[PDB]
Formats: sequence, structure tokens, C-alpha cells
Amino acid sequence: IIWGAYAQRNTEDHPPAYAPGYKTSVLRSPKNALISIAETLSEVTAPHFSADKFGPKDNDLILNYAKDGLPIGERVIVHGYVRDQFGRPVKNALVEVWQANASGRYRHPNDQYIGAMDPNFGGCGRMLTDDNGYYVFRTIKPGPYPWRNRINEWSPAHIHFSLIADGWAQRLISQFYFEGDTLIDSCPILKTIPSEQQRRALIALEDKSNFIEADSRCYRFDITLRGRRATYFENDLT
Amino acid sequence: IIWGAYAQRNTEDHPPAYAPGYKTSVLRSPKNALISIAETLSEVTAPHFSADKFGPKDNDLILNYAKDGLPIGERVIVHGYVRDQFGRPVKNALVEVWQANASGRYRHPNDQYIGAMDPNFGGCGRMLTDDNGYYVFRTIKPGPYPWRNRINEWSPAHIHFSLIADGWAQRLISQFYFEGDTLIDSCPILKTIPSEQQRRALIALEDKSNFIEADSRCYRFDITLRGRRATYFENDLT
Amino acid sequence: IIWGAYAQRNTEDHPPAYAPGYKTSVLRSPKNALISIAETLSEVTAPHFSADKFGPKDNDLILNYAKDGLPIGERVIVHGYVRDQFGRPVKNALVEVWQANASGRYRHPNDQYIGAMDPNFGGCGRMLTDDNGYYVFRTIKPGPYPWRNRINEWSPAHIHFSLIADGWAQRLISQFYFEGDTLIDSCPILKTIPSEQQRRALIALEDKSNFIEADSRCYRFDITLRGRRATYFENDLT
Amino acid sequence: IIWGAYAQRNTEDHPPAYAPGYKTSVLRSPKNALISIAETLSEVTAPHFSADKFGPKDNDLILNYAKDGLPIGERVIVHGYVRDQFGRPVKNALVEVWQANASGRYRHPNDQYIGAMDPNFGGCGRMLTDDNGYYVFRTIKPGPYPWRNRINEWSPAHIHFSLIADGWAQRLISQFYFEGDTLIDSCPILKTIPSEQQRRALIALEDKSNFIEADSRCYRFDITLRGRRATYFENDLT
Amino acid sequence: ELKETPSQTGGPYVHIGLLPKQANIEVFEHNLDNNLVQDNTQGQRIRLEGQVFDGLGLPLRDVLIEIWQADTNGVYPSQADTQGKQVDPNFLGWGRTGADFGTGFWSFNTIKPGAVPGRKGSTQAPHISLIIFARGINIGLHTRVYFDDEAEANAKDPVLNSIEWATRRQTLVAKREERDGEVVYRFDIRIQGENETVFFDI
Amino acid sequence: ELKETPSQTGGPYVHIGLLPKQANIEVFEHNLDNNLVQDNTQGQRIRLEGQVFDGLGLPLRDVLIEIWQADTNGVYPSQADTQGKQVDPNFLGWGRTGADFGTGFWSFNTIKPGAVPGRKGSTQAPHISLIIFARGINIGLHTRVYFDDEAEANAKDPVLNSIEWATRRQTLVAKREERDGEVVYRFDIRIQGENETVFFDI
Amino acid sequence: ELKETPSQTGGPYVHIGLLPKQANIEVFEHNLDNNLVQDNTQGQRIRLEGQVFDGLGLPLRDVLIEIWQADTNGVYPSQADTQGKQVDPNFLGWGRTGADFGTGFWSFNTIKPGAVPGRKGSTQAPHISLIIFARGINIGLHTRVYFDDEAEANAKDPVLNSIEWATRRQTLVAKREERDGEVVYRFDIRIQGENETVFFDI
Amino acid sequence: ELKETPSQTGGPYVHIGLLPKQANIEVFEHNLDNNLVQDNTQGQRIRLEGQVFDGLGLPLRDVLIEIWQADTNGVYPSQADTQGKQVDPNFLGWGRTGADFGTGFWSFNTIKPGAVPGRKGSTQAPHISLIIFARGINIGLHTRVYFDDEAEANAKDPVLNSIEWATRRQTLVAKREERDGEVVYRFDIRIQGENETVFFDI
Ligand SMILES: [Fe+3]
Ligand SMILES: [Fe+3]
Ligand SMILES: [Fe+3]
Ligand SMILES: [Fe+3]
Repeated sequence: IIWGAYAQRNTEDHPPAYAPGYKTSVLRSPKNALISIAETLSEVTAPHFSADKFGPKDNDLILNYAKDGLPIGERVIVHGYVRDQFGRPVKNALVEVWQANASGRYRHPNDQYIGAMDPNFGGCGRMLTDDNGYYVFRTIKPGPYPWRNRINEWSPAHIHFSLIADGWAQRLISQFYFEGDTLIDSCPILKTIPSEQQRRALIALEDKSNFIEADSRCYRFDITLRGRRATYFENDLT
Repeated sequence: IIWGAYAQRNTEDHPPAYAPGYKTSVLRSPKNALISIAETLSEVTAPHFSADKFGPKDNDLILNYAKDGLPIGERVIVHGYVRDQFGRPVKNALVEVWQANASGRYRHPNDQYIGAMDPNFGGCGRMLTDDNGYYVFRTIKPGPYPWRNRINEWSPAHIHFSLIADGWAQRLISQFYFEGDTLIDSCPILKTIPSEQQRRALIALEDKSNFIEADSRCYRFDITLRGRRATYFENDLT
Repeated sequence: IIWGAYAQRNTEDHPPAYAPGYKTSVLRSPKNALISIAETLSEVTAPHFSADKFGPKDNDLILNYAKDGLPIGERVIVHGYVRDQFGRPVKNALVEVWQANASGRYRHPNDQYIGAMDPNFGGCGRMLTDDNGYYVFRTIKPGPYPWRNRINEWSPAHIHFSLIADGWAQRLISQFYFEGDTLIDSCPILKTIPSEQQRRALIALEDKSNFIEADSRCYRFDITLRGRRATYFENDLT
Repeated sequence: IIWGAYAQRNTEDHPPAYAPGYKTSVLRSPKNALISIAETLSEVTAPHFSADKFGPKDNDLILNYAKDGLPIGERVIVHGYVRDQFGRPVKNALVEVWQANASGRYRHPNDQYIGAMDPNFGGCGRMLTDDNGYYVFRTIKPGPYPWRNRINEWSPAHIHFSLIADGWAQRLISQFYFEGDTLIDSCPILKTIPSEQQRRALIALEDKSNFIEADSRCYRFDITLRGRRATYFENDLT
Repeated sequence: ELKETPSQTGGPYVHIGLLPKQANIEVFEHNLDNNLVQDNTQGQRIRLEGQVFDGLGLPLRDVLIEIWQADTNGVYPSQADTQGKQVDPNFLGWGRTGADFGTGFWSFNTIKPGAVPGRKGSTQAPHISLIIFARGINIGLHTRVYFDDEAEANAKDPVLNSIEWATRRQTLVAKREERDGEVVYRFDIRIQGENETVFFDI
Repeated sequence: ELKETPSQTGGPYVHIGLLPKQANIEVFEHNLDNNLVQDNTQGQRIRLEGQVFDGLGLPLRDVLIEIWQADTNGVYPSQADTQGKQVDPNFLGWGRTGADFGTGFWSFNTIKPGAVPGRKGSTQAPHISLIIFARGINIGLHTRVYFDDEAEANAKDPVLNSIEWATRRQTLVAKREERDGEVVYRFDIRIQGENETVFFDI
Repeated sequence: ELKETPSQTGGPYVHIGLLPKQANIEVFEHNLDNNLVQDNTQGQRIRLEGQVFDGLGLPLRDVLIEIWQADTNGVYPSQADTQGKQVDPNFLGWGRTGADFGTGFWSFNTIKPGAVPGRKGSTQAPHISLIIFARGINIGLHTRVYFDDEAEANAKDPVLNSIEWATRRQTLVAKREERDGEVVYRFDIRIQGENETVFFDI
Repeated sequence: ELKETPSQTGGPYVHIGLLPKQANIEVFEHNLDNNLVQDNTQGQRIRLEGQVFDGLGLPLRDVLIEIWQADTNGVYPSQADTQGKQVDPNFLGWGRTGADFGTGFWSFNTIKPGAVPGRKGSTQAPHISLIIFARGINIGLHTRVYFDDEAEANAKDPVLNSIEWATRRQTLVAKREERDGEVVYRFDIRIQGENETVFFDI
């Protein structure tokens, strides 16, 4: 198999840069249209991270920052598969995640919300997907939180995530929400996404058969990245 | 106005005593049918509690047990109206509430769930309804929790409540859930209720216009008790 | 009752500042997003106007400018209620109105439309709402008129109105239309409103039971302003 | 992969022990609720049976009891896959089957139905599933039969089956029916199953492409057993 | 018209909200309890005690009980009492207790109530209204406690006579005992099985 | 719950209903105007004036402006003021004016307001709340006017400090001038473009 | 995800498929039976016997029983056993039998199992897992058999201690007897009624 | 076929997950950073620094930047590189940094990349691929950094020549400076307005 370029990003499946309902995008979006280029080796390559450097608790947000007890909050496992748009598994991709604690408070110098800080919770983790594209991490479910867009804006609970995979063109940062959160229908950041089916692609689903008795609930969330086409005739990449 | 008896409890609007899906009801339900009686002064009277005895923080579960900081979790206000079945407001009724903390852990000697205890949260409060039947309290939203019925049983988040109002016949204890919780469709205790419309009568609704910016969300939950009929002819109560 | 801030204005329920179909908005709309602030005493207070200053004909547009006869046109009474978003009546609010005459001609130096001027009609009135939030005025129904947006633009008949009520945050100017006017479906100014249900909130309804025989028709039009939340815990307004 | 416990049996997907329409269940069902336990090595292990002990005709009910001719009746092949609830194949599981002959008569001392016995048919077989979870056996289609529940009760044609697989918790005995049998809608034993979709999970389907010309028809029937969850954090099984 | 909010079990942790001191939570200054006798309360002091048993004959160690009763003259301390009589001013008429976690015993300190008017001019025998809440119990179970030393009044009681299976009437009569000076009435409640206690839909 | 009635532009003829004298209509005996100073009004008299410019830098010659402010002691003449302080009894706190049809200039005669409490115990710097209505403007635009001679108070103002793009804060400060005895504050509003004035959603 | 195939009663003729020799069908050369002891099997030989009774106290004469147990060192002969210990190589760990058609008696010849690890580092007392299938029984009923001569180990067993109604724990203890040299454990199962045997959802 | 998961802004707290040390969280032993130079890394060491400005010309003080580049011989340290050449074994090719919270300055320590093959036999001029994530930015913005001392190679670069508005090509050229021995390339990014930096859809 000789790989060709990644399929073009479908701009209609993502939010636009300029989205006036999310106020800070007004001064942080370009006025010019993006310039599309034909891909080169630069766009189809990406770095490799070795599992050797990762700690044993890097994907366990319940224990990785715990000092003298456990963090307060709802114990949950999140797992799923990362695939490319042609359904192929994405192997050894770097998944980094971050989130607020159970109060909706982020452990960050710029977050001064009154929601209480939890001395035993940090809110960040990472892991590499396996050969089947599978990933799993454990954490405390985050609480929704208020932020200033309109004065009484509130975001539904969410976990932020980032992926660095096989090609630089696949680079993506997004966030997923939890099935049934009533704030999903009100969020201006989620509403920057044009279509209802793509807004639904960010909702993690309750996975009841995988709950662990007297311990933790479980949510299922799959991620899809751009995929490469195979070449059978001229290969102009180089 | 001369008051007569309370209208009969509609047994089809409540769970049955024997409900095999909730295992502990099998040995704790009578085998005989209840004996219905005609009401007397005993059933239409009830005690009166004075607001004088209540503390200033008795309806503030965020601060009433706080020692050296705030409890961890989602800040929420819950409010609503208590009415009788004929729509009349229920005034000066005693509403007592209790719940688990943000981890789904109850502050009780018999709860040993691994969900973490929160040193600044107690989980109980009380208040009297006002002349319009209105009540309001503030708390941390409780987390769902596992319990042993089937081995992997989980209850959706809920706040337990109790009401002592104008007549002993109105005595009621129940619990309300939060709009959108996906565990509501799976709970064997909620499923002891026969009808879908009554299961829905226990769901508190998101009240977005009453959220407090950069502070707390708000849920609306009304409660309906049995009501007395007025008498215009013979009054046989006495 | 201790009042807290007004609920946040729902921007999705109003037109956007920039609406290219209404041409003059292109150079008169800010490019930056509005900055939302937390309310202070400045935003929750407003002036008080005394009924003592008002003339006996200030709400009677049929007679308040009449000199040697009555104005020509369709005699109509318009009445309704002003409430806040929580349904509470808005008492003693200043309602000011203005409109074109029966020809669609405004009594203004800058209106040169060929529709004829009516020597006995002025086109402005005012009144204060009563304790139930009720208001009533009498006038001549205005005629629709052409204006230059696209060259053949026509607006359906409408009466402009302004309200100064209890808080500066409630300050509002809008206009209402009359049930059945076919131009309502074509107006670019009405189409700046996003949703169909809000466009319908500006339509006054025929109120046949309140027509006065051999005299005047009647239209019903209610107005809703922003409402204040009550506070039961911390009061940070001051 | 470190295996954890089997997912909990969903009691709502099976018949209840007490089902008064199946009369013999009235005295053979416990009055107490089952006690759910957390699984140990005892519940997740099971015996292994070697294919070496099995005869060449153990899965051929047409020939395994034939003495001086072939059994009378409809020649059919039944095949399918055994999977766990997560879709994984169940390998080397022991499947044992039994059934009445073409007359609806069982070869058992306690069956005295007038339907004729067939000297060349026994009615029992067994096989182990292969690595893909596949199984196949050949037999004579059984006839429906009368039995005493109500006096004129009749069961649709069925083949009884039993599975011993990887964990004792998966132990199951049931029976499957044949597509289109009109008695399926009347059977009190099939009606002990609560839901229509689970009643349908016991119906074997006609598999026309797999019929063998001038020889035998074919039915397709898959079986699903409980499945184990994988563990990625604490493993408390031991 | 509206339907009553449906009942749900109080559950095993009902103590947190209704008897916090039993769950070791000190958050209220005034705590509701099982002592209905104040220093100036009128009437004869009595102790009411017993256990609640399940269908296996085992006691419920997590049950919560409340009682409601009239004062010594048979007047209820409620605005809904229409007798036009003055009620004892130092009497709440209600109390709440929880069974002990290890033994299942429960008790109340109260006074023996006076007789209360029944319907249509009748007189009810002295009684205390009692309700039970616990894990496994979906709707609070209502019953009444009558006194064995009021046989004459019990024989004429309208509610007891309204139970047509006469042998069951005795499950509602508590037994008087005198533990060195103190009068005690023992009332065991059997939720299910033989001698099952009568429960009412009131 | 109900949704707020949606806004619509006041349009080019807004004067008819709100400033009839500017449209040459005499129908009211008492006309609302731009003079907030009565003979007994307390405080220092100041004149507030400026122009409103569109995106081409041209003035709006049909804009209508209103202002709302506290008295000299920072008390609002509104029942919603909770300071418990007596307000100047000869002060409406509000006025309305229209830009001149030929030049676009607008002005108000008022007094310099005193400082008003902010949230959570803070103090706001002296300011006047202002709103703009005109053809082309779909919803009245809210802004505030602060005074350049109150630099100390402005530097600590909660609302000004809540604007994270600091360079924009200066668009809200009017410039003090003294036209022979009279104190004048010039405040030009730029709806769009460079140095665009900050507008608030209040 | 898929739902488990629903259970159905094995019915009165379950012997045809699972114990053909009891239904007088000779079709298999190797027949599964109730003898778990092979010549080289390690451990003490014991006989397990009893009857299964219905709600009228009558024995089930058509019930089929299977048992699953560890070897003498408490290791299961299953690939799913994770102890890392060698299991007795001459032990299947499972057997099946049917009650006699006339008396309802059933028995197994097996060995007494060794203790098996429980969860979280605990140790379970010696036990045999048992399941019952029969006409009238819609889903096989699971129970466990413990031994009365292992009182010390039974008192610390996690599963027995997880039954909160303590009086029911004794229904799971079989009684040791010694029929001239042979050790026999009698375990009667009562499906319904008084002393009903505990059944588990495993 | 599946659709790509939609992008969402990284938000103001993106540091928690991607640069925890900047948010004062010590939880990882190995932290990803902005230093791509290891002791044995080949090539000339250079520093890349600048600021990212918004539409008001103010710097973004919460932006996160990553870069991806080839080694000194123009080979990428990725299995997807098909040149058949050996890559520097002591070079990750990627780094991540965050703008300083008070000044908005960001920098990387890396080496100057060698030229990489372009499509159809062409040669690309030396460049570094860069992406920007921040509050207000819904999808990471991709751009490239070229070097002003490679004018000859830049004039023939396929991607730069594919920008038809030639005046915009210069926004992608960083300026070389030499801070006492060290080579520094200054590359300021202007998200919006005059001299807006070219962003690519790659
Ligand atoms: Fe976030
Ligand atoms: Fe609960
Ligand atoms: Fe108009
Ligand atoms: Fe059968």
C-alpha cells in the first residue's frame, strides 16, 4: 500500500472561525479565507511518543494527583476507539485530556470561580491508543460551570481532549459532553457547530454494561480523525 | 368554610407495597390489603412547628455543615411550591430533606461506598413553606450511587424529602430526580411507580432564568399533597 | 422580598445589531461584541414619572391634535398588559407611542412621502400603566408605507412604542403590527428577528368582544419586559 | 487483557421465577428474592470438556439412534453462532440438545402421549462450538405437542438446549422455536418472557440459501451468553 | 385537578434528614425527638416501646417511627381540631424515633391520650396514630395503638369495629406493664405473616 | 415563563413619539427634555455634549439619546435604590435629547454625579448611563460616561476593570473643558471602526 | 450490545438431553455423570446427597442437579483460574445427576474442596456451587453448599456474611455423617416456604 | 464512511492538559516542552520567538503553540517519511509552548530545518509548520514559518508561490537577528486586520 494525501477537511462539519455568539471569536478569527494547499511530506508526517516516558497513573485522574485522600465526586471510566474516516484504527496516538473538578472549578491560576477546589484532584491525564485504536481513562465527572460570554452563560459538563496521531493534518482539539446534560441545548460554544448530527458526535454515551459494581459508572466515546487515501497510479506526494 | 375529609388516596398513583423488583420490599410489605377507614379528627389534624426554633442556615446545605472551607460539588438552588390536589397553597408545612454528597456518598454509619466523604458537607436541611406554599433551599447536586438490589444497581441523583403539613393523612416521604439523568430510565425504585406521568412528577426541572451568574444553577420542583373537600350539608366528621 | 439582578437578556430572542437586509444597520452596528457586565444599582434603578404632569388627552390620538374636525381613518382602541418575564405586572411604567397617519405619512420634517398629511392628526401619545400593568389608548389605524431600503420596500402598518419601567435594564423600544397584514411576511426590519415565535410576539390581535358598536374596533397587545430574580441567600448587588 | 467479572444478569430480560400462567411454577419458585453476590473465582470458572470423548454422530440426530432405517420426519440442519453479550465468540462451549420426535413424542418413561414413537429416533445430541463460536447439528424437525397446564395446552415445536461455556455464571438452558409456528403466540411457557423482543430471540430463522437440494432444509439460530468486562485499574476478583 | 406526588421509600439513610443525631450529624440546635413530655405537660406519663419485625420474624434495624396523638383531655394541638376546647399548651402531640441499629428496639416518652370524638356523635377509644418508614417500604404504613386497660372503650371503638375480621383487632392493642413505678405499653408491629398488624389507608 | 418582547429600531421618526417639539408637534403641555437641573438641584452643574459617528465617520443626524444617573451624593431617584439615604428631592436623574438635524450635535445640562456603591462592597467611579436609539440600530446601545478628572476613581472602577482589552477603556472617559465659567464634558461616541466605543449588555 | 438469550424451563424430559441413560437411551459411548472421583484424584472422598422439596414439602422427582467445585487445594480445573497453582490433573470439578423418579433422592461422589481465594485478599470457606433445573423452574436456581465441620471458616466467609438475614445462612450448611467408613454430607434444598434455601443471582 | 469529530476551542485553561507546569500542576515526571535540541542533536541551533496579536493589536496571553519540523537534513522523524534517508536519532521534531501570561511572548529552542521534497519532484524552502490554539479560536490555525535568509529558496517554494496575493507571502517570513552569539528568528502572528498572517487549510 502506497499512501496518498489525507482527504480534505470538510469545513461544513466544523464550526466557522467567526461565530459572533461566542464573543471572543470576534477578534480572534481571521478576516481572510484560509488558503488550501496540496499536501506534502510536512502535512502527512507527525511525531512519535514512546509509552516508556508515561507514568503508571497518567490515565488515572482519580489517583494521579491524590495526596491524602481521594477526590470528591462521581467516579467514572471513559473509554472508546479512535478511528480515521475510513474506519481504520488509529494506533499509538497521543490523547491528552483536561477538565474541571466536581465543582466545575479548573486548577488554573486564571479560574476564580467560587466552586470549591479539591486538594486531591488535578484534572489532567494522557495515554496512547493501543493497536485497535482503543483508549481508557478514569476520572471524576466534571461539573458544569458559569463563564462570561453573556453574563449568565453556563457550559454543560465536559472533558477537553487533544490528539496527535499519524499526520500533522489530523491534529485536533475538541471536547466531549455527557448524555442527557440539559445544558447541551443552550451552549453557544457547542452551537458554533453547524449541524445537529455533528453536535451529537461530541456526546459520550452511558455504557451500563460496563459499570463496575459498587465502584464506577462508564461512558463510551469514539473519535474520528481525517484519513489517508491509498494511491494506485501516480504518486505525486514526492 | 367547613372542612370535610381529605379526598381518598388514589392507590393507582403510587407504588404498590409489594414490588419484587425492589428486593427488600418482599419481606417488608404486608400480605393483607390495607383497611380503609372513614376519617376522624385524628386523621385531619397534624402538629404545628414554629419557625422560631429553626437556625439561619437550616435550608443552606452548602454552609450549614461547612467547617474550614466549602463543600466540593455543583452549586444549585432548588425551589418550588407545595399545593394540595385542589391547587390550594400548603402554608407553614415542614419540609425536611437529605441526600448524598457530590460523590454519591451519604454521611451515615451504614454507608461504606468508596465514593469520598466531604468534610464540609452534611447533607440535611429543613424549612417551612411560606403563605404561598413556596420553599427554597441551596445545596450541592448529589451524585448517583451504586447500591445492592441486583449487584450492579445504580440510582440516579436524587434528593430525599419529607412533608408534615395540615393533616396526618397528607403525611408523605418521597424523593425528586434531576431533569435529563439517564439513570432515571433504569431505577427499580422509580419503576415501582405504575404510570409514566407519575414517574415524571418526581423530576425537578432546570430553571435557567433563575440561575445566578457565576454562582449557582437552579431547579424547579413542585409537590402536591392530598386536599380536603369543603362541606355544605351534613358534617359527620364529628 | 430582597430583589437581585434582572435575568440576562436572551440575545437569541432579539435581532442582531448587524443585519445586512436592513441596509442602514451595516454602518450603524458595532463590530465588537457587547461586553456583558454584572448588574449594579445603576442598572436596576430607573426614573419615576408622575401622572400629574400628563394631559387628559395624552392617550387619545384621535382628539389630542384635532383642531377643526376629526382625523380621517379607522377608529381603533388598543389595550393590553405589560408584564415582566416572570408574569408579574409592571406598574406605573411610561409607555410612549408614535405612528404615521391613515395615509402612512408621519408628521415629521424628514418624511416627504406623497401620502396625504391630515391636519387633525399628530400621531403621538403616552400613558402610564396601572397597578395591574394595564394600558389603553385610542387612535386612527396607521397605513403601511414605502421607504427606501430596496427601492420598492413597504412596511406593514405599525405603531411604534417605548417603555421606561422599573429598571434601566428593562429599557425597550419596539413596534407592534396588526393581525392579518400581508406585508408582515415581507418586511426586512421584522425579519431581523430570528425566530418565528418572536416575530409573532409583535402582532396585535383583533379583540372583537371589545369593539364598540357604531364606533371603534379594538386590538389586544401585551408586552413582556425583563424581570428581576428574588434573592434568598447572599445579596451581592451592593 | 485482565478479565474482571461477568456483567450482571438483566433480570428484566428473562422470565420471573413465579409465573402463575405456567402452573407448576407456583410451588417451585422461591418466595424470597434472590441474593445478588459479587463474583469470585467460583463464578467465573467452568469445566472443560474434550472433543476426544465425543462420538462421530453425537451431533447427527438423524443417524445417531438409527437401527434399521431412517427416522420419519422433516430433515433439517440447524446452525448458528454462540457469542457473549459484547459480541465475542464463545469457543469450545458444550451445547447439548434434546427434543421430541416428528409426532411430538419424547423418548422418556414419563411421556405417554398418543403421538407415535419412532424406533429410529432418540432425540438427543451434543457438540462443542468451534473457534468462531459456530455450531451445527442435523435432526428431524419436532412436532408440537399437548401437555397439561390448562387441559388443552399445546406447545409450538421446539428444540431444548443447554450450554456450559467459560464461566459458571453463563450457565444457561432454554429452547428455540421455528419461524412461523402459529402456536408461538399462545404458549404460556414462552409468554413467561416479559418482552416481545426477547420472545423473538428464541425463534430460529429459515435459512433458504443453506438448504441442501433434494435433502434437507436449514434454520439459523444464534445464542448470546453473559460476557466478562475487561479490567484496567484495580482487579479485586482476587 | 392535580395528582398527589407519588411516594418512594425513605431508604436506609432516612436518619440523615429526620434524626441527624442518630447518624452522628450535629447541624441543628433544635432537634425533633421522641420525648413528648414537657415539665408542665398534663396527664399520666407512659412509655411506648416495641420492635418492628419483617416477614422472616427479624427486626427492622433501620425503621423510623412517628406518632401523633391528642392531649390528656382528647384535644389535638392542631388548628384543625374543631372541638372548641382548650388544648394542653405544653404538648406538641407528635414525636419521631428510630429503632436502635443493633437491637431494633424503639420507644417514646409520652402521656396516655384522652378519648377523642368519632364521627356522627360517637366516641373513639384512646389511641395513638403511628406511621412506619424504612428501606423496603414504599409508602409509610399507618396503624393505631390502643391500650389493653381500656377494654370497655375498645369494645365500642368505631375504627376497631370497622375491621370485619375480628381476630385481627387484637394486633392493635398494646400491653400494659409497670417497670418499677413507670407504666410501659409494649406494642410490637409485625409487617408480614402470622399475627400481621392491621395497617390502614387513612 | 415569558420571553421579552423583541426590540426593533426606533427608526428615523422616533422624534414624533419621544421629542415631539423637535418634530414640530405641540400636543403636550409637559414635555420631557434634556435639562436635569432644577433651581434647587444640588451639585456642580456640568454640560455633557458630543456627536455619534457611524462607520464612515459621519455623524448620525437622527439619533436620540437618554441618560440615567445618580444625584450629587450618589443616590438614585428610584424606589429601587436601596442605600437608605435621602436623594436630592429636586432631581429626576433622567433626560432625553436628539442630535441636531443639520450638525448632529447633542447635549444635556445636568450635574456631576457622586460615586455609587458597586457589588460586594466596592465603590464605582462617578458615571452616567447612556443609551442610543436611531434608524439602523436594532436594539438601543448602552454605554457609560466616566470623567477624565476622576482618574483615581476610574482606575479602581469595577466595570471599567472588567473590560479585558485595556486600550478600550479610554473610549468611555469624557474630556473636561471649561467654556468661560461653565464646565463641559465632551463625549463622542463611535459606533463602528477605529476607537469604537465600548457598548454593554446590561 | 446484545441481550442474553432468555432462559426457559428445562421441563420434565430434560433427562433425554442431559442424562440419557436415566431416560433409557444409549446413544453416547462417554456419558457425563455424578462421579467426580477418578482413581488418582487427590483429597478426601465424600458423598453429597439430599432431596429438593417444593412448596407443599413434597420432593421434586424430576429435578436435575449439577455441581462445580475446586480441587483439594482449592484450585479450579479451568483456564479462568488465575491462581498460578497447579490443579489436580485427574479432576473435572463438575458433575451432573438426576433425582430418582420414585424417591427424589440425588447424590454425587466427589471430594471435599479446599478453600478458594475470595475478593480483595479474603479467603472463602470450602464450598460447592450447585444449580437446579426442573419442570416449573424457569431459570436454573444457583446455591452453595458449605460444610458444618468448617464452622471457623464459615464464620469468616464473605458470601455467607453478605446475607443480611443471618438466620438464613444456616440453610447453606450441609450436615456431616459417617455411614460406616464413608463421609456423607446431607444437603436438602427447600425451594419455597419455611427454611427456604438461599438462592443467589451470581 | 465517518465524519471527522468536530473541533472546539481549547479554551483559556488548555494549559492544564497540555502544559501542566504552566498551570502549576506537577503530576507527570516527563513533561512535553518547547526544547527540541538534545545534546547530540545535529544542526544549527536557533531560537524562534514572537507574539500572537488579536484584531485590536493586543497580544493573546493565553495562546498555546506547537511546531512540527524536519531535522537538519530535511528528514522528518516520522514513520510516514518516505525519503529512505536516516533521520537524526536525537530529534523529536515537535515542541509545544505557551505565551507568557503577562507579556504574551512565546519561544522555542530548536534547530534550523533542512529543505524537504515538495510534490512532483520539487524542493520546498526550509520551514517549520506551526499551529495555534486558544480561547476564542474554534479550530487550530495552521501556518508556516520561512526564514528571511533563504530568499533564493523562498522565491521557488511551491506553497509560497501558491498564494496568489503576493503581498501576503511576506507575512510568513521570520526575521533573523543575532543576540550575542545566538541566532534568533522573530515571527509575530497577526490573526486579524492589517498584515494578517496567512493561515492554511492543510
Ligand atoms: Fe471547559
Ligand atoms: Fe438515596
Ligand atoms: Fe414606522
Ligand atoms: Fe419440550
